Amino acid sequence: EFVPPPECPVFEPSWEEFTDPLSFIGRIRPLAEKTGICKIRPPKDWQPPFACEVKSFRFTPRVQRLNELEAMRPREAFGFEQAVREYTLQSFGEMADNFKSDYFNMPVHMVPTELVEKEFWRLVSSIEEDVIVEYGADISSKDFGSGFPVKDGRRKILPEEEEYALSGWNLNNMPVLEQSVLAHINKVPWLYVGMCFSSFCWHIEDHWSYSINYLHWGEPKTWYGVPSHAAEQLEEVMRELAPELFESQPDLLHQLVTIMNPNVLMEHGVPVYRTNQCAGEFVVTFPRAYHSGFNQGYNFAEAVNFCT
Ligand SMILES: Cn1cnc(-c2nccc3c(O)nc(OCCCC(F)(F)F)nc23)c1
Ligand SMILES: [Mn+2]
Repeated sequence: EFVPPPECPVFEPSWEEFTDPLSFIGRIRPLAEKTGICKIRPPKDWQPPFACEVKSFRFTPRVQRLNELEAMRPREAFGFEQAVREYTLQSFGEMADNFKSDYFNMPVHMVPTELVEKEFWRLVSSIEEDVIVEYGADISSKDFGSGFPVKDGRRKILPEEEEYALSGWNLNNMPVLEQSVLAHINKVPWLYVGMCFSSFCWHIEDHWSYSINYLHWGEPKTWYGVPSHAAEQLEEVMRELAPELFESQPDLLHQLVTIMNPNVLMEHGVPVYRTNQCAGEFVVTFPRAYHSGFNQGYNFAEAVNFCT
């Protein structure tokens, strides 16, 4: 059965260290760049309100077949495996909790994170059991607003929430403009509504950017990270073991299907670290740090690429 990778670093900044995100990330860099990902727990009294327009939040999540890659005599009428469904935040959550409690035969919060992790990787490699989930992924914060309060006049901000609209840890206030000569000659956060087993495969960011992720609420998001010094090692293991039909694809396309059990990387000498990102916690990914993960249950995350 699956062997959990070692835990990535977790930082608990004091109020003083919490003042400036770029300064803090710069200070922790000597350790965190050696693990690829790290977790940051804000001070206990730092609790931004959830600011999305919830009544109008409607979306059609994408369908994910956990074993699609291992499952490569074509099946009868392939391409029509699942019906299309639109949800609200509420109806997706009801669907998500029902799925998970039915799958594990227990209340959703009683399922151990280690068990969901073990079962996720078993299902990904299983050809006898076909599990299909849904992921509200890559929803633009322009659509229904950010999960953070924003002083753009589209939604009311209470006085005690203004500090969150102005916080440097509000993902809308991260620097996103890369320096270039072209910038003189001449992005917003994305939202992720997860359910149990919904997942993202191994990838790095465009321009090898940093990224930061905040889990607004819900069950944890489980991460795996590889430090940038092992990027070529991971890419070589992928080339050796990925399906030949996809081996020659450019990286931007190959990264759509680069699912790989962390133990396979670890067996080939790739350092891998893990974490469970819980509600109210940040995950930072460092430049060219490969990362992948899956959701433990119904949750809501916001992410953006930033530059230093
Ligand atoms: C484009 N992109 C760049 N980085 C990511 C990413 N970075 C950190 C965390 C992520 C998380 O939690 N979820 C997803 O969901 C993406 C959907 C994937 C599917 F459905 F196609 F398989 N992406 C995350 C996405
Ligand atoms: Mn990413």
